[PDB]
Amino acid sequence: GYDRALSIFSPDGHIFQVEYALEAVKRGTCAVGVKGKNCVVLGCERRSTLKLQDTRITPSKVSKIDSHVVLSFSGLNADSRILIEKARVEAQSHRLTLEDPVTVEYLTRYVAGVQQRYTQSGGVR
Amino acid sequence: SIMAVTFKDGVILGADSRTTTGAYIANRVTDKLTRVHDKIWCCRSGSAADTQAIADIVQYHLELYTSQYGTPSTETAASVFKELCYENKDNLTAGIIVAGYDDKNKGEVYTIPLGGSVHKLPYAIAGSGSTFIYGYCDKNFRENMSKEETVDFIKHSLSQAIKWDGSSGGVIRMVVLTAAGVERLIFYPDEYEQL
Amino acid sequence: SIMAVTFKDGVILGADSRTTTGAYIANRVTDKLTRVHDKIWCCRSGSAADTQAIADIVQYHLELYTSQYGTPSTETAASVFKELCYENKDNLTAGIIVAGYDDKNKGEVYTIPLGGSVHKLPYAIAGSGSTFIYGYCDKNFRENMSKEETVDFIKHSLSQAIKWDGSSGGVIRMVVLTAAGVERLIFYPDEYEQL
Amino acid sequence: SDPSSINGGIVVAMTGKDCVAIACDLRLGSQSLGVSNKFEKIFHYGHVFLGITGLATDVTTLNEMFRYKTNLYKLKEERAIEPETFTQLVSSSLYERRFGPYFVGPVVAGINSKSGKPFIAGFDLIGCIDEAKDFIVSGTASDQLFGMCESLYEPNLEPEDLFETISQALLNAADRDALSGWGAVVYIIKKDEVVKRYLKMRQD
Amino acid sequence: TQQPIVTGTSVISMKYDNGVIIAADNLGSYGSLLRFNGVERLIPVGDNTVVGISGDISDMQHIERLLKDLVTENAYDNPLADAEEALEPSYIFEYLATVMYQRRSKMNPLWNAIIVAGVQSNGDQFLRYVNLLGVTYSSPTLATGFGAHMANPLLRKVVDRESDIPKTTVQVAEEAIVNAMRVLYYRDARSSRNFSLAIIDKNTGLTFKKNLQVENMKWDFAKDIKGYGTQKI
Amino acid sequence: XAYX
Amino acid sequence: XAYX
Amino acid sequence: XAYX
Amino acid sequence: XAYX
Amino acid sequence: QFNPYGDNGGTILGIAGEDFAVLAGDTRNITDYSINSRYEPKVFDCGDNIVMSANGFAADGDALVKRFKNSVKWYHFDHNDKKLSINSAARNIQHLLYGKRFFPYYVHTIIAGLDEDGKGAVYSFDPVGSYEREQCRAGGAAASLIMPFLDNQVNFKNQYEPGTNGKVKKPLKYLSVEEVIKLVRDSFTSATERHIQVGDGLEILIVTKDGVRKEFYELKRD
Amino acid sequence: TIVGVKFNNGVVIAADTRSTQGPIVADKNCAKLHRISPKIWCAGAGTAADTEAVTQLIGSNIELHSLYTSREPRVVSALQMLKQHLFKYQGHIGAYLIVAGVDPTGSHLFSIHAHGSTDVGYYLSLGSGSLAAMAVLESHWKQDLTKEEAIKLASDAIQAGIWNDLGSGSNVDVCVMEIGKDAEYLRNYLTPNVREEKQKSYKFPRGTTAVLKESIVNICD
Amino acid sequence: TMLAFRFQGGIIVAVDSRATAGNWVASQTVKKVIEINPFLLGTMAGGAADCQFWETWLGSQCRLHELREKERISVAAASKILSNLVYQYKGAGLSMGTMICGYTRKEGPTIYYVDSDGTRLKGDIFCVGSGQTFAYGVLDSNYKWDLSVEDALYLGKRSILAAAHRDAYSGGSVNLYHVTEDGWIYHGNHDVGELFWKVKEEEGSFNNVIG
Amino acid sequence: MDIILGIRVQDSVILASSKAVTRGISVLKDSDDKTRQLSPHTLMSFAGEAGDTVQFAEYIQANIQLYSIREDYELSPQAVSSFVRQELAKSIRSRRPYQVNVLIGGYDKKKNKPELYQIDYLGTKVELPYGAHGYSGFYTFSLLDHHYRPDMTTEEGLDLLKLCVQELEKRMPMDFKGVIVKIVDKDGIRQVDDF
Amino acid sequence: MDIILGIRVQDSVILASSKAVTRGISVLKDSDDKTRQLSPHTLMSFAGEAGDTVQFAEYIQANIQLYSIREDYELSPQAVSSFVRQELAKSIRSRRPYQVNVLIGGYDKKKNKPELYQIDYLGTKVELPYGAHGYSGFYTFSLLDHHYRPDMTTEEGLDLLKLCVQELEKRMPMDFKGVIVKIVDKDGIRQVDDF
Ligand SMILES: [Mg+2]
Ligand SMILES: [Mg+2]
Ligand SMILES: [Mg+2]
Ligand SMILES: [Mg+2]
Ligand SMILES: [Mg+2]
Ligand SMILES: [Mg+2]
Repeated sequence: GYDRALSIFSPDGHIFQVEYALEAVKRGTCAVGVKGKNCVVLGCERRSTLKLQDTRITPSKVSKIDSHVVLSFSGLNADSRILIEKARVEAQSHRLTLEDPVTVEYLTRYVAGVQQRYTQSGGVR
Repeated sequence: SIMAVTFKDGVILGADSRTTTGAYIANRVTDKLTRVHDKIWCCRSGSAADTQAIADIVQYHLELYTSQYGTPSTETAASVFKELCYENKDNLTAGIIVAGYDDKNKGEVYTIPLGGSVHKLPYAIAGSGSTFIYGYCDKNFRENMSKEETVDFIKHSLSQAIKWDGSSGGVIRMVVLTAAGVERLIFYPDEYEQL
Repeated sequence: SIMAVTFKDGVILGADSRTTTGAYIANRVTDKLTRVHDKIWCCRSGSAADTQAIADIVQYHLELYTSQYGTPSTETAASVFKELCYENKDNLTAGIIVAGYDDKNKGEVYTIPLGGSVHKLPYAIAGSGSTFIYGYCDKNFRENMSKEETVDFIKHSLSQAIKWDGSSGGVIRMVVLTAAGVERLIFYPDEYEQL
Repeated sequence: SDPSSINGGIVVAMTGKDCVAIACDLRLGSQSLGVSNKFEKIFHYGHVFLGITGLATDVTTLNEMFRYKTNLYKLKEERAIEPETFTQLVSSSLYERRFGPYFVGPVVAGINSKSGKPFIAGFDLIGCIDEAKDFIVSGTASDQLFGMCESLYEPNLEPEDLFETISQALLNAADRDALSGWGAVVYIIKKDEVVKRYLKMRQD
Repeated sequence: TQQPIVTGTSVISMKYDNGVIIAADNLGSYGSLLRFNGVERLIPVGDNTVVGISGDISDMQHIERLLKDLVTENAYDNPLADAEEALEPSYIFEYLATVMYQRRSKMNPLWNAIIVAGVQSNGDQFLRYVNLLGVTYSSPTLATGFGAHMANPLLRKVVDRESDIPKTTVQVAEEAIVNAMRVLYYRDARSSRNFSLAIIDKNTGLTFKKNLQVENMKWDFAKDIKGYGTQKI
Repeated sequence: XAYX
Repeated sequence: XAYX
Repeated sequence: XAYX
Repeated sequence: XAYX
Repeated sequence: QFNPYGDNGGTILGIAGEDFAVLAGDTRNITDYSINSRYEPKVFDCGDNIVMSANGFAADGDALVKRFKNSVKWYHFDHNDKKLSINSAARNIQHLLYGKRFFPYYVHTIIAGLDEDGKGAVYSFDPVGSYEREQCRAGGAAASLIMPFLDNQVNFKNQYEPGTNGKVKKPLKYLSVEEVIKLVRDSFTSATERHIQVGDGLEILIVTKDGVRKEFYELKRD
Repeated sequence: TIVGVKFNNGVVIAADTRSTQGPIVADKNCAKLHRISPKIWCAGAGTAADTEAVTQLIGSNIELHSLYTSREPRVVSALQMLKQHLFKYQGHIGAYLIVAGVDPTGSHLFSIHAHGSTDVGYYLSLGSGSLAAMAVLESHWKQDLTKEEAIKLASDAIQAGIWNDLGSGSNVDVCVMEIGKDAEYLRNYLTPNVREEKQKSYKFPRGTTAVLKESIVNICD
Repeated sequence: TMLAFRFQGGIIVAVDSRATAGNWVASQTVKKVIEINPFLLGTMAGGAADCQFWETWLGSQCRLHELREKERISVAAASKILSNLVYQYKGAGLSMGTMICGYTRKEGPTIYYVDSDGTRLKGDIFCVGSGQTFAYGVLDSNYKWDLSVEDALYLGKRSILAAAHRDAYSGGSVNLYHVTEDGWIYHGNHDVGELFWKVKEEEGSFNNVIG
Repeated sequence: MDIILGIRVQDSVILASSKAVTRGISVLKDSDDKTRQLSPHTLMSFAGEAGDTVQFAEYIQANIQLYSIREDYELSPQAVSSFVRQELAKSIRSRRPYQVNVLIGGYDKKKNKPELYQIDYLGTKVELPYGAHGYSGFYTFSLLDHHYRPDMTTEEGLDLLKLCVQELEKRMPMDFKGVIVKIVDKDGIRQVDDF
Repeated sequence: MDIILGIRVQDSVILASSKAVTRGISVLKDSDDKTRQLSPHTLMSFAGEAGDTVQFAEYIQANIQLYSIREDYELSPQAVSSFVRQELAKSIRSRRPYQVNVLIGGYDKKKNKPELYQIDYLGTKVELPYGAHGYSGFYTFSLLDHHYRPDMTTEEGLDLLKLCVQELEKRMPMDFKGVIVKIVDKDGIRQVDDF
């Protein structure tokens, strides 16, 4: 198996691969979250250099993880699918063992844990 | 390990003296040569209890035969043994060699295996230790041997049977049946082991 | 019925030619003497398939030994046999006699029973038919026999083993291992039966 | 399906100074289920006492059988049977059923009316006589009773002292057996008076 | 799961004032067939330990190789291999005892009963038993198979407890062993007349005696025994 | 079991 | 399977 | 069971 | 193992 | 077929006092009807004022004691030479035993010592690791003989105050070390009489705050 | 553990006094030395009831035979009757006996197995402790033993069983059957297993046991 | 014998204290209730070791939950950790009959039956063990939702006494527990030795027994 | 067959007996009377092996009826129970034993007392205040231990019996299709039609 | 577990499932719901080995719910049944197979048709107008063969179902403590509270 430590410290105490991953996020289309008194709203930018698009079938920017939790993102679209899939599986796995849907804090903590694991695992960016 | 051998002057019976209950020797000086009549003896192999009960009944039958019809033939003795062994084959584990001396028929040997079949032979071997001396006995047996030759033949034969068979050992008892009468012989380990 | 006998000039292997599937003789001209090396042969008894698979692996091991370290000792050959037989004792039914000729060690015989134990002997007998010639072989075997004496000893011994064992028969194959080289001998029923 | 441990129960007998004691529990069950807390296992034929443990149908059968035999004995002999003689009768009767036996552990107890000697004996289900100076034990807590009797017992106890020793031997043995207990009875036997006491024990 | 094929019978041993004695016959039985008569079942390890093995001979030959290999391994990078860091009986035993219990725990045992007899560096007598189950015990007298039933009773008349060991000489102890070996020849159907005997003394060291024979045997009384009861002739 |  |  |  |  | 288990017989007994605890066991080791050793100890000092015995199949018993002694050693290394409390030792042994739930140690295990309040403590285990603290426990071949006697003499079961109409029980009280050893010796002599696998010798290990003392007594050798 | 030893002018048999049920000692002082006739005694091993029952049955039939023939009973008669009985039951009567005694024919020593096989010998041992006993007999037995030597050898062979065999224990019973003399039965000839003084008396204070009911039992008519 | 029933005033949980090795009485002083946390109880029926070991382990998993999630585990989630564990060992020969009893805000008073063959049931009344039927008999015939805390405690105690009496493999003592919104309360150890005679006299029941 | 109960009260004996006759996965009948009147003041309920139950009940009934005619006198419940026990005690050591459990409820006219006897197929007799056979006991015994009093009326006994049937209908796995209840008192045997 | 029925009518699928959970001689629970909702318009009833049933049902439920979230789309009853069959078809050749029988009642919103699938633990799938698992079929199938019509209403289907439960309550040996009935139609899944 490919073992290479891609995410490593630099003399100044930075992990460049993690910081360069943030640059990919900065390149991504804008996403905004605003929570009101009795609701949360997720707003998402869609770049208009793409005309002749089919908006029926094109992957939507906001994804349902469960019937009560949603996930929007900024950065690499292909990468986001892997986090969404894992989050959706953990959502059903939680319902199966705890007999209760995930809290938003728990689902976040899981997704954040996955992201962290890829910053000190060999062979992965 | 038991055998009976016919020769010029009559017949000789030979046997080891070992009785086993598993790997334990219950009796190392057993007498496996039993007198059913004056000059008709038998070699007992298999269940000690079965062969004992049979030999006792045969001794009774031949004693009653003698009272009415005089001295029975060795063939008659073998027939009585067969009749018990064959008709009770399902409940018996007895391999018996019958050997006797008539004045007309001289020395005779009848072997009765497990089945209860009868086989009249010049010589017979039987018991667990007999398997190891089929080769030796077949190569060395001759008809019309002398007494001393026959004693040596049995002594050497049982010596080997005892050497290889763990179920056989102790002393070699022999019983000589001739016109002269009945002679008991014994041979101790210190003699036969170093043959 | 199989045996290997050391003598003055080296060692001789002997075997019957009978292969049985129950009471049916599948092969009456079987060659049970197998060459694992130029002057190291083995006698196979037990499962034909097991002894065949073992002998093939040993032949491979000694061929690879020869390529690296030159001619292996008879003891080395026996050790390879033992290693296979002992480590796979639960899945094997093989009783093998290993016999070889060195120029230093002359004729040597190693017997490997079912367990996978090794026993170096002056002569060795094995197989179903060996039980009937323990008495004969022990009484007739001498050390430093001539070639002709040793051939007669094996011929007479296997003759008796064949006579009594239903699982043994056909021809008597023999293989002579001396400094002179390797000599194959065969003896047909019409000769050995009437010994 | 072990006949000796379906119904459960125990009997113990002891000797004292010019006296004997025999005691039994009162339980009758069907394995785990307790059915009766009134099932006495000690009977008497004149001055000879018999306790029987094991399969309850055979306990009842043997009581009825020995009552039958001791009644005919008395009519013909014109005297009550003695413990030594009765012991032999029990042994005979059991061995008569050698290859189809009563699944019981009987215990004879009594004083010989002629000699005045205290007598106890135990049997296996096949009739082997176990005579003893000190004590006899029988039942599903025989191991427990052996351990209690062997430690508590001392020779030449007075009836009042002997009562305490046998009572404690039975109770503490019964409380370590699932199939024994549910009440207990103790017979204190003197030459010409017999006291029967029901013990208070835990009912589990 | 095994079944033993070629087997060795009783191994008997006892302690005396200065050391230990161990003995075992030279037979390799193949069931009821007394097949091999030149088998050594006492294997010395150094000059201060003898391992007596009964049971499966193929497994015994494996243990021989392990002990032979143990001596080699101990000598590696060991300047005191023939001095302070020489193999002790206690070390050799614990090794085998470890192996035996591991093999039983893998349901593939070495089908053997082993007695390790020796003398420790401080002069103390070592005698301990281990078998295919990994069961271990020590006693003034130890014996395997029939030896346990027939030898131990005779050897325990000499050394019944610990306090009897200083009172037992090598002459008395050896006599008891040789007597026990005779009794086993009388009564064990898988025994031979020929046996080996080893003495490990804290003064005279290891004395290994080969090609011993059972002698002074009582057979004479056999001549007087007839039939099984009523037979007079 | 007794049983040459 | 065949099996001297 | 009783049974030296 | 013991085992209400 | 190979049977990996055997029965080495013998019997063991643990009693707890106020400021002490005893763990006694006979020194007889047997297989079938043969005596292997008249003196083969099976009650061990494991350190930290813990005494332990694993009676039944000696090979499994020795293996367990060996593993626990090793457990105590590594507890010191990993936790700054901290003393292993009897309650902690008990829980540790549960995990050793249950670690072989599907190929058990064929042993009734007993340990004895002092709790963290200095008071006498006895813990008893089944082969698969179920454990319980008690004042009193017998284990092994003659457990069924001894245990009901202990119930009567230690915990005063079925014993009522004379003249109280069986209404007032005999009051529970701690026994002196002298009184406990009397009960142990009488327990084993009684067990020796009626159990064939019990006899030869009796070895008692007494545990006080001062350490571990031993006492040995002859038993009948038949 | 039961033994039989022949000597100069007769025969001696001996036995231990332990009865077992599994690992439990049922009887610590039972008698395995049985009388068939005044001068024919039997040592019994195996199923305790079977050894007692078969010894009494043959003993009864021997007494009736002795009265019928106006002759002292012979050991070979007891041997023949026992073995034919045991054989008939194909070992299902688990009696292993050492038959010994003196009769007009002389002194005799036989063994009988449950299946109905009989042996002859100068020294015999049967039971679980037979190997411990036979080891002693094979070590110390010789031709032309005296009475006092035979008793010593016999009791020594039983002691081997008591100490080394778990199936045997307690005391040594001996019976000496000498020619021309009355057979002497030595019940508890040796008692080397006396229980040591207990550490404590477990005599309870009176009233310790709780009682629900008291009642006088009527044993009279 | 062990029971656990739901009622007006929370949950009653009562167990016996007898351990059996066949017909051998191993112990009369066994603790068959494990206190997992102030609001969670576990009853142990079946293999003495199987129940003890895995319910102690369950308590470790419940502790790790409230460390990770900063919130006391639900009775449902606690019961399902144990049921999912034993289900992995199904066929291996684990013996476990267990009732997980406790109170939480979201659930209220809840009882979960969990056995070694993987069964997991929510329910108001459960009786488990060799004497389960004897306890059911008394409990069912006297059970009402509107029982007082005093009456409910007694019925639980009396139901065990009933089984302790009849079932040979039940007895020793009764261990009582009450579970409220505030958590569980221990209501003492009751020796059947004294409790039986006390109940017989005061209640006038157990007429089968020689008084 | 399956459920048979019995309760002895002050002045009567009440027997409850299940009405279901099941074979395989089919309830063949739901109105079966599992009882026979032995004499005017003695009733026997039965449960066990199919065929055996009725064959045994009717055989006992015939024998008691024969006794009644011969002596012109009714046997006491105690006497009938002892007779029944002896028949089952014989049965258990027969070639094919009766596999039948019975309750005998009777009113002794001489003593003016109700009597309930529980006898299993082994011939194990006990007199009880309340009895049951099969799995029924495992529920009813503990329930009756609680609620039963010795001085209860017949009406109190029927209510106590209703409590048992309710508990069995709740917790028993099998549908036993209710019970036929019968009362035995000084005035003889009568059936409760509405239960 | 034991009784699970299914009836597909004109516009709905009706599943009846027994409420009894029995272990040994005790009915532990009499209100058990032996069903899981896989999707808004798909219901699966189950019966078989204790533990396996719920473990399998919840595992399927989790997988279908995961699919629904991923694709934001409900799988057709046909698609769900095929998925369930494949899981059981895998299971049967596992080390320890799921011993669970299931009925899958669903309303296909694309076809506007009710669908009933019967799948046993082997993975044997069939679409049926009416289905049952266990001994239930041996009564209901012949009854439905007679009374069932394909164009029946939901109310007619419930009356037809009442006829089945009545027949089972009459002839089934075991008390299954009635049934929970659930209807699957265009408007989703609802439970009948009064049956
Ligand atoms: Mg020999
Ligand atoms: Mg009890
Ligand atoms: Mg003892
Ligand atoms: Mg109870
Ligand atoms: Mg139980
Ligand atoms: Mg199908």
